[PDB]
Amino acid sequence: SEDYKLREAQRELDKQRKDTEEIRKRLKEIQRLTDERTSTADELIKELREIIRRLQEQSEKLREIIEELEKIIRKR
Amino acid sequence: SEDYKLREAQRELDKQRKDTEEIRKRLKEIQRLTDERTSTADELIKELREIIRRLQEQSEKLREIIEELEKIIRKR
Repeated sequence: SEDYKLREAQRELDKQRKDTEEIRKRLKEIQRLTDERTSTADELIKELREIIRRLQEQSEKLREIIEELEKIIRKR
Repeated sequence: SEDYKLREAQRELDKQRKDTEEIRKRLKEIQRLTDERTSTADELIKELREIIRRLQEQSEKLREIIEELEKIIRKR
């Protein structure tokens, strides 16, 4: 069954890789705005708080993958 | 051999669990700075930049673990 779970771990890891890269890109965008001085501090803060939330989510996804891999090792 | 490599992977997963907790703690800290609003967007962006780098590193290590478990499970 570990084969099923390992495939799941792989699929999910590929998804967070892709999701995290999108977050990085958004952060680049925010850096651009900051440098351009086109947004208010409040506006910038709002977008940064959203980045933080997205990263917390990605962190949790990795935690779950780790948990599953440990189950695999302990089972197989 | 395999039992050896399984112990290796588990040791690495233990480390990763610790790294995840650190990432989680740092994101909380960064969120708190956002609230104080005693910091610049550049400074906040720098700290988030570092979190992303750390997640990417974690991700690549998990990818490695999965590949080695692939080899074992393939055999099993």
